[PDB]
Amino acid sequence: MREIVHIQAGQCGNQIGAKFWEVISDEHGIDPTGSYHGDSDLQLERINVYYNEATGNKYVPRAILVDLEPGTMDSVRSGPFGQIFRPDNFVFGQSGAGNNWAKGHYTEGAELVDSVLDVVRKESESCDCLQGFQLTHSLGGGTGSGMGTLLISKIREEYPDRIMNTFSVMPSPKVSDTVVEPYNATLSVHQLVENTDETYCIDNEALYDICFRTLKLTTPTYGDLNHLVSATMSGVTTCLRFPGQLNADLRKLAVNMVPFPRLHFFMPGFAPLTSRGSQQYRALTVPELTQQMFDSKNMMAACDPRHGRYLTVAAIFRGRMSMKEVDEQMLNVQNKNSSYFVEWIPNNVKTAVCDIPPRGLKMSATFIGNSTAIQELFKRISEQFTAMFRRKAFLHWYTGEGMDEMEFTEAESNMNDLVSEYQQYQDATAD
Amino acid sequence: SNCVKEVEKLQEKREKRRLQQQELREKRAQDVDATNPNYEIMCMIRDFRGSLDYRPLPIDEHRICVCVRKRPLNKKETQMKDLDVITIPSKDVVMVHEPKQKVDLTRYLENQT
Amino acid sequence: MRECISIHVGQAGVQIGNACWELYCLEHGIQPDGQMPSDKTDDSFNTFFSETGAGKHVPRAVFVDLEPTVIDEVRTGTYRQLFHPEQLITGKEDAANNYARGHYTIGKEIIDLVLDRIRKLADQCTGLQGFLVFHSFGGGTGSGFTSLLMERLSVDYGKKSKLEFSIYPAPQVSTAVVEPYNSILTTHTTLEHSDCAFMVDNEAIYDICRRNLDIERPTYTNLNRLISQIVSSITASLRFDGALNVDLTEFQTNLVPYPRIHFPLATYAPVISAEKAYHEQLSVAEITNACFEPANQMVKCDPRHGKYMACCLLYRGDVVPKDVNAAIATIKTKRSIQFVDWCPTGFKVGINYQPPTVVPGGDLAKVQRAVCMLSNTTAIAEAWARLDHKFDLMYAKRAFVHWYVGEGMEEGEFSEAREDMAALEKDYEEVGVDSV
Ligand SMILES: Nc1nc2c(ncn2[C@@H]2O[C@H](COP(=O)(O)OP(=O)(O)OP(=O)(O)O)[C@@H](O)[C@H]2O)c(=O)[nH]1
Ligand SMILES: Nc1nc2c(ncn2[C@@H]2O[C@H](COP(=O)(O)OP(=O)(O)O)[C@@H](O)[C@H]2O)c(=O)[nH]1
Ligand SMILES: [Mg+2]
Ligand SMILES: [Mg+2]
Repeated sequence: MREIVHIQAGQCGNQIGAKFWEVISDEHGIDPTGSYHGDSDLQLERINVYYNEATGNKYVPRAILVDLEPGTMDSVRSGPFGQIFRPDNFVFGQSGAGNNWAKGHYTEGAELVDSVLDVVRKESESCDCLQGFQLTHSLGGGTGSGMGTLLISKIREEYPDRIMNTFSVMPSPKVSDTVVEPYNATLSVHQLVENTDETYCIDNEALYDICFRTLKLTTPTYGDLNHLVSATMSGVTTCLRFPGQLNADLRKLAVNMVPFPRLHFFMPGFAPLTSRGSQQYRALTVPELTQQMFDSKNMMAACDPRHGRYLTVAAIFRGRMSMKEVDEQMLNVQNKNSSYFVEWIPNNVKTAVCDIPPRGLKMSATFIGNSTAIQELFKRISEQFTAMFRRKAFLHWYTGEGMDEMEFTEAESNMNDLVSEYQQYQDATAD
Repeated sequence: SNCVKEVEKLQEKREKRRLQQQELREKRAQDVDATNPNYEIMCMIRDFRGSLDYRPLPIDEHRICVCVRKRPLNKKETQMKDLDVITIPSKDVVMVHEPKQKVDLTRYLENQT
Repeated sequence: MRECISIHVGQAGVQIGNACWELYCLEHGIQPDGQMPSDKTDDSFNTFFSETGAGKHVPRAVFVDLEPTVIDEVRTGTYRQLFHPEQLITGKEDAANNYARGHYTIGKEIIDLVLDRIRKLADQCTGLQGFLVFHSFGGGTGSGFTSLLMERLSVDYGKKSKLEFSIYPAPQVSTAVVEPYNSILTTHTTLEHSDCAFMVDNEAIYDICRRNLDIERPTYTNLNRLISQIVSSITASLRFDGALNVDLTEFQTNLVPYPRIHFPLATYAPVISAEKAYHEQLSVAEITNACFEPANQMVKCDPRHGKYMACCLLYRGDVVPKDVNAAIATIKTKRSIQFVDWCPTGFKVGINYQPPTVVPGGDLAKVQRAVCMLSNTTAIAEAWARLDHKFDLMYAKRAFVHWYVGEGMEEGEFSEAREDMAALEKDYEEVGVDSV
């Protein structure tokens, strides 16, 4: 178990992917040209996980950038770190997507996917022991959602002995690029249920909340949300990016966090809630960290855990701090709200500690949660969707691209079923 | 040996059943005559056409002997697979199967008699 | 690029086309000779214009009229040098307010070079989006040859988009009695092809230049200039590219909920006399208020007694996103604006940052910030029923049919096209029902 091959698709997926590579490239100590300049060896103990090793003391992101827009890659290259990417790993088309899933998954997308697969195979042949594949995309768009789900299918079928990992982002009525976001999202979930082992659900609406209310940014621009996404992703991958027995690789972490085949939808949690370029007049303690990162105000999905019981939790504390204080505080949070945890999974709340804290932050608290509260997300979509699917509105923009009306009902049904599954396992007892 | 799962099993078994009630159409929406852009319209007519014609004809007094003839399709309409949309079950009834489409693309049949 | 191609048919479509490319050259900054000071001989405007060799920036437009008197003004006017001459295609005998002479007798012999020339434009491009067709619903040329021309463009260019700019006829400047017939016909044949048809009530334009410009008998000139300004608002989101404007094909998707329901009522914000001077600029909130008054509307109808299915606002000039959001708050609940139970009541906004350049001596008072709303409302069906009445008296007695049949067409095509019209009206009904 070693290398992770990374992919990013769509406008949103490529933007937030760029920002994520900025983050971890700054943590580990990598410059926009690719040389290593850090002042710690722990940074390079597990550096191969996300980096090809190139001649000339360089470091290349083992990543693959996919879009059907032209201009997104332009915004990448002339971006800050756009020099480091091995140019053969750029793959993009010229048609566009139009926030149309069907276009991304059957037509204009299918005329580029084999060319993506050849670059994926070029990075997987120079691998030694490939772990799995990490994916980021939008679910409300056309490129990342459609072509993304396509890639997930063909890659998980080309190597089914490896891991499939996705960071999907939601449609938000408070952001809303279009009004077929429910459809795109619905189908993409229908794929993600049977296709992926892990899905870190970022909710665009939740991020609009955390920006407008907690951070008080009155007109949230897209980059504003992409900062919260970047922080979340940097945190959850700490287990994989630094020496740690707990959650050393994708397979381990997945086996610890996933007790049921379908239910692999994780509510992430970050603390403290930080704006861009803001001072820390009084950096948080340990009790304050643990108290916030389980509070609903710090959640990446627009859901309340005071309504849903956690099945598993992977908590990660970054920055040097008292380990005894950590264990104690975690015990506190667990057995003070034990009526909000499943007891039929003993010791289900694992915790790993890191020493190099995030950029600028002295201490942080990154939280992954397999919650039965995540259904509050689906039931939003599965309502948003149904309202339009009843009189079959906006269907000609997909059936006109060559799909089947039953492919939608398989999706809505599969989703309502995933929610009934979540509630079912919520009402579980010790009999 | 628990419950709760049982209510989830009842689910998991039905989802597969639904899958077969979809994987039935597909390889059974193939078979022999199974194409041409009017495939849905044809399957509509076929599920019509037969399975019918219990009632027969008691008319009125006219001022003109009005009669109608239907000719069969020829090589041109068959090679480029056109569809037959006229039927006559009794020597007294001309049926047209006007292929209509609602606003929402649902194909239906206006059965003028 | 992501190119487009404009097409202008008939007296109306050609004259309004000249006003449109007039305004295009003014806003984007080109002189009648086709030269631009700023360009390097791949930008947001290189979708509507192509660069030649000597920086002689030349449109991507084909002009057609069956009687060359209306296009000869192009080759005599200030823009005679502007055009590649091969795409100013003309006939000889005008269609004479007869649809059938467009669709069958006269158009057949010219369509093939029309499309070899449109072809000659299409091979210039690297990734063409769709065609913009400008014509009138009335005159024979613009109805017939557009119905056929689209019937052909769907063969040669199936994957591409097709946007109509349509001119509903006003009785005041109507040059024929048989305008309903032509309109119903070209709508019937053009429907299954066209993707989105922006309709222009000439009656409404006349009333606009009666109220806000205070012209007693406005010429065809005034009307073409006004309509041109609105079209420039619509296309502006295609011809510019800030980080705050999206493609017209991006939110074309949200305007058309059903294949046959693709007629968005438009609405244009500040319309004030440059003569009647002394004027305070309007806030974003005030023009967003005006975007809902049937005065500042494009088609003669009443959306207050009708339901909405979408809404777009294309702002141009000085507009901050927060100004838009606040105005949208003031409008949202404070008015009786209704959506169908199957549609999110959301707005998407295209903020374009170029101001609205009006015309030298053009009685449009220049302004700093403007908005053009595209509302797909069910009350637009009014404009169809105003047709089918003026029709269903004449066709009740088959008066005037003998001409159209006398140039090739059958009768049953009339009963069919009309029946299809009534079907469309009942579809604009079926949109309004709910559920439980
Ligand atoms: N807004 C506007 N409408 C026009 C103009 N010219 C004609 N129309 C409208 O078009 C209708 C008559 O059709 P025309 O476009 O004049 O006729 P045509 O397209 O040249 O076809 P032919 O006359 O047969 O050559 C009338 O009802 C007018 O209202 C124009 O310049 N501006
Ligand atoms: N966080 C974030 N979300 C975005 C961004 N851009 C778009 N989105 C969301 O993603 C969806 C649009 O998907 P997009 O990637 O733009 O379409 P695509 O190019 O076809 O993949 C919408 O629901 C938006 O709310 C962004 O920069 N950041
Ligand atoms: Mg895109
Ligand atoms: Mg003419």
